[PDB]
Amino acid sequence: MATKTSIHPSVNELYQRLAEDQLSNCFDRFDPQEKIRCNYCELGVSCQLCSNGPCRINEKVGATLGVCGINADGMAMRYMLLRNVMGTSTYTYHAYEAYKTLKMTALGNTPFTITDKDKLYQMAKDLELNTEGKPEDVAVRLSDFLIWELYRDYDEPGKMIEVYAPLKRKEVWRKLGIYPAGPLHELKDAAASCLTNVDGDYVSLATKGLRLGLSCIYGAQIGLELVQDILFGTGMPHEMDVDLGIFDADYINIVFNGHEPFVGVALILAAKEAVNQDKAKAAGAKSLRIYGSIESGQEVVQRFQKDEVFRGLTGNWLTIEPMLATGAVDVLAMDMNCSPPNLGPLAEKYGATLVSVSRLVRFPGIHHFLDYKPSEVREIAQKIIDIAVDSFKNKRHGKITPKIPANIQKAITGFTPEAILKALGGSINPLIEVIKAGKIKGAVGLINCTTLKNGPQDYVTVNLAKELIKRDILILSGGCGNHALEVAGLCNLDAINLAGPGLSEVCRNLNIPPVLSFGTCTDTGRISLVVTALANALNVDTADLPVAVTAPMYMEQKATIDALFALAYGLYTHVAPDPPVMGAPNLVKLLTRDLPSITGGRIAVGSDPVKVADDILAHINDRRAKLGI
Amino acid sequence: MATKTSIHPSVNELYQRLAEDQLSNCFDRFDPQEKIRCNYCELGVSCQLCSNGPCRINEKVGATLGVCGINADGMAMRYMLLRNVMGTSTYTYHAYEAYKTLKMTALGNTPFTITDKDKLYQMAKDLELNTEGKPEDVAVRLSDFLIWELYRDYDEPGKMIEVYAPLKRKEVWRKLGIYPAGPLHELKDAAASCLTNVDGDYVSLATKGLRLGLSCIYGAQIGLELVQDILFGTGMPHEMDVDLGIFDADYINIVFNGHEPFVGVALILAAKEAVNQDKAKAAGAKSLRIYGSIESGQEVVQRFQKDEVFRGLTGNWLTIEPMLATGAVDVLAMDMNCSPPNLGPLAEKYGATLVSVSRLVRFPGIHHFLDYKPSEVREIAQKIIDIAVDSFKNKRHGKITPKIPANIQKAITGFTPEAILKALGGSINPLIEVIKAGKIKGAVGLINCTTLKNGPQDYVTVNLAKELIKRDILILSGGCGNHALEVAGLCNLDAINLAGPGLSEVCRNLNIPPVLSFGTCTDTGRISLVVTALANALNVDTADLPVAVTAPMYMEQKATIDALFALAYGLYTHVAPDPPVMGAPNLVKLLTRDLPSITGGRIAVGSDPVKVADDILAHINDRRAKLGI
Ligand code: SF4
Ligand code: SF4
Ligand code: SF3
Ligand code: SF3
Ligand code: FES
Repeated sequence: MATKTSIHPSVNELYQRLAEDQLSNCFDRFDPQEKIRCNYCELGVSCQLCSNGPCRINEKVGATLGVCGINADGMAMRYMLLRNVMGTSTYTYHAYEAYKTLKMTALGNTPFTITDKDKLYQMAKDLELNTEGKPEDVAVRLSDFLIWELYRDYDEPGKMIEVYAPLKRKEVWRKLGIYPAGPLHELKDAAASCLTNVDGDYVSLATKGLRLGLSCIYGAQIGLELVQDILFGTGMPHEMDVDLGIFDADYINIVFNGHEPFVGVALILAAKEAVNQDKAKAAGAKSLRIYGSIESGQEVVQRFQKDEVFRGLTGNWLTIEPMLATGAVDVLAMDMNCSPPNLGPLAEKYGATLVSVSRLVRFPGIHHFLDYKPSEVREIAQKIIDIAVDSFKNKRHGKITPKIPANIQKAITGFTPEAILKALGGSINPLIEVIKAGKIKGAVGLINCTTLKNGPQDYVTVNLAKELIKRDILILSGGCGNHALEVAGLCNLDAINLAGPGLSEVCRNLNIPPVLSFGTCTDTGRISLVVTALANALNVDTADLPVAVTAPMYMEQKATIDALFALAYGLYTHVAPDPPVMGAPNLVKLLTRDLPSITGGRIAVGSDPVKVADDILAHINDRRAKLGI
Repeated sequence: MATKTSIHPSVNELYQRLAEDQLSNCFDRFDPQEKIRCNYCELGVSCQLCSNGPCRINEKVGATLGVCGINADGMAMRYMLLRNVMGTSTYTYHAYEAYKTLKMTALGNTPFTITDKDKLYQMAKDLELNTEGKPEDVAVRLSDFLIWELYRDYDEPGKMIEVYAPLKRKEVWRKLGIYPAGPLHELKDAAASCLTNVDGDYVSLATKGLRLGLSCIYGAQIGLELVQDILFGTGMPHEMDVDLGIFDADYINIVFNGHEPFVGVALILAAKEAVNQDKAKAAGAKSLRIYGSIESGQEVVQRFQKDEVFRGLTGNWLTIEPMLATGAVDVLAMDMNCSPPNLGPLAEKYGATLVSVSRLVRFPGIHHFLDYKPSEVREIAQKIIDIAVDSFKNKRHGKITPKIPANIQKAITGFTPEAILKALGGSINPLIEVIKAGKIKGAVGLINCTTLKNGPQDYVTVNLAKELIKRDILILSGGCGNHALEVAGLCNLDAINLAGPGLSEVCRNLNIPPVLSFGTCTDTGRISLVVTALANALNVDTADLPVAVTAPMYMEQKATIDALFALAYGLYTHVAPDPPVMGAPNLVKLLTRDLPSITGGRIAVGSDPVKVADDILAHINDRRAKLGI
């Protein structure tokens, strides 16, 4: 058997159960699509945007342009821009909900509280907001200000970008005309540009993609993550359990899955109530447990300890179907992507109950719809617990055979800029010195999804990471790719043994792993805070630093909006598999060859871990040479 | 070469010039695309939204679902929703600019004024705004209120929908859960829903499309059109010259082209200054003239007279390339779609200068970029005039041979709800009387683009309109399909004699044409005002009225968002060519067969003018029978 599966043994074991049970699954669905792949679509040179189409670029038959007159470069970049409107929209949606959650929390309407009050007041001071009165007054003002940043138009100056972006970058952005409006206007402008017979200029469309990336980081991501820190605490390093062996079939098991952590936190709070533990015991369970899945799970493991109630992180999105095949899940509560749309029949077979907790998430076979509102989350969480108790009794316990793989790995989660500074003794200077001395050649932000396109689940990501650390490159990781490295064991102290001589020495001295878990793809803005701090300490631009970004198994456009940001931010940005652009030669030249003279960044490509790592190291060494280190 | 050109002789004559000059053009580019059309994309059963793709549904080879698990129905409806985010974004963009233009006008920083003060105060009263102070003060309050409608979230009640929608519709919408947020939030939510592994439920995606259509009409279109009336007057019927014979090569000819009329109005005002006419004459021209193209042109002909400076409307978007081939254009000033992206080589061959006046519009070979801001529009208009004088002197005069077809048609433009009531003597009741009597069987809103997919330019639109009026169906027209009917002579008093027995009789008595020019696709909201007036007068729901909508040569998603609106509004909605959904059998059943029991509306299909007209008339007659008429 030649099926492309996973690098993880636990997933491979569970794939065997899905196959034995004759259930459809991503791994098996890949090859039928392989058999009929469209080469025009693979290369970005098809278009379906209007009724004169569908169109294809084929010069042999005189189809050099679409009916409307657009060329291959415009066609490919326009569809890229459109798909990235979707990515920006998800981050904007999440930010808005975070800000309404903070406001409603301050008004007393949620089960949450103001946890990191120091961050609240420091952020309010940095943004020149009134800090008089009660903390709850300050939190309302901050929420309203951050909503204003979402809504601000292209002609109203932002404050977040001024506080959180370095001047040398801001100067480049002003020169290029890519200082963004708020993300709601920028995503509306980008979408309008993609309508037929509007923007057909690949350079303009690329520039609009860069603007869109900047609007997403400064106008949505940084604010939402800092607000989530205010609500739930700023992460510090701690030990977490990951992989699918964390499940135990004799407990009531509720799994929260998506990118927004509000329902998951409410569930943990509710499950800690004795009345709910007593319900679980009365139903025949040992107790009631909450688990995190994908990015909502990662948000929680960044800030919360493993305890008797919250048990850790299952894995990334290609683990969801396998997870159901454990026969251990009572409720899967889904808040955003990835919630794959054929989970219904798997939930039926394995005796799990599916609950959507967002109006965004719908697909056949969901059992309950409990759309999130801050003022209702207490009641939503309690309803989910009651559903899970009923499901355990009626569907699963003693009825479904559990087949839980034994694998559990330890990961140190919760790295944040604040945690890095604390490990270094309170300033970034020791890190600068070990980079100057060459103990650490540079650093990579691995900000990534997972996919099957360019290998078994997580194969490229894990092996690239191993090649990078062997070359004395420190990794800061976020996204599904971060979950991969955690499950693969690269985020614990044992992994120091796999790093090169300089990085192993630094890691042992600081007592940190060679891969630092920074959380989600939504934490790209937060990772930029570290890179900005490095540039400022060295008195250089971000494009001058010995760093790079990689999204080596990208899937959806949250990852590519983060890649567009990285390009605007001046960075060498590796992306695999190839985005659908390679049939557009002038667009390829722009992104891979000309952008260094425009933003300083560039796209890099490829899926061979050694070659990709060597190409990243060569970039890092070029930057080092120009710095004289 | 082209197998399909146009029903308009002027366009056919100019196509011959393009072909003899061997310049690329839409007519010729259709044929190569025809040769290689993808059957998957034609049917809506391909997907390019993530890296596990591209995917196709082909059950014969085992590809029943995408890699992610989505089915054909979800796949097709999701791409339809995404494309309609683009449509909604364009209307939202335009509305926001209209509101900022009214506010900046009230503050004294534009060359515009407050023309319809009655409408300003009536709107303010209906929306319960403060009406104290000067008219300018009220205009600022109205502008801010309508911006609030754009921004309103899914959880804050709107006022426009309460004022402008009829009673039973509002009950239906609340029951279905489709009462919308503001269009900015609805379009962001729709886009986020389309990301991989979010919403894969065709019924949910269709419902989201209905909500999005409602948000577009009540949250953007009605406000923007009424604000444009406040700025530039409420249209009343007047005779207008149309078709390409309106050009004269001896004048400096500036053509404005797009959907937003602000630059066009400022150009007309500037061209009336003697300093600019004197400049034109000193350059060797007889004087300086302004002309409207496509929807921006139509907005102006609705509200402005033909005079020595403003000369009328050229035609719809398939006329732009032919227009350049006249060799009579000095500047083509482009503000939105449709600005086809291969005009560059045509402008070069025929001695015209291309100017973009919107940050949305970019494509190769544009000469100048003058992005619109209300406070800069006076300067932008003057710069365009200066560019046009230099272009006439240095590119066109004495260098380019003009070839202007002789064809000029007369059309009565400027019908509005107000003009209809006026024509009836002040009340809608005389129109109800003739409908009840059976002289007018019903009314059709023809809200359409043009395309080459289902015939030569405008063939289906014009012949369908002729067949409808022959069946005693009054037409209210907006969009590129309105421009087609004007050019074909259906909008003047001679066209009365093309109508059937009852409609010709009524039109003769009222001295109106049988096709009433209501403007643009942006005027779908305004057409709903007429249909809502009929529903109220008859005290029946819109789904029970003897009306229908047709978009019979639709192209882009402004038209399909108007169709989704029509469906939500309860109407029989004919669309041709087929939208790309016909390979998704459950989605087809929903839209064509089940929606009558849900919203009251349904999609109808087909491109045969007689069959389409017969099917519309049958629906109208079914409605009539149930009303007792
Ligand atoms: S937008 Fe242009 S390239 Fe795309 S389908 Fe329409 S005519 Fe073809
Ligand atoms: S979203 Fe699903 S159907 Fe579309 S390309 Fe990705 S895997 Fe294929
Ligand atoms: Fe935030 S990273 Fe993109 S793939 Fe779906 S949850 Fe993963
Ligand atoms: Fe407003 S209708 Fe759609 S096609 Fe392009 S201008 Fe026409
Ligand atoms: S599947 Fe239609 S062009 Fe690729």
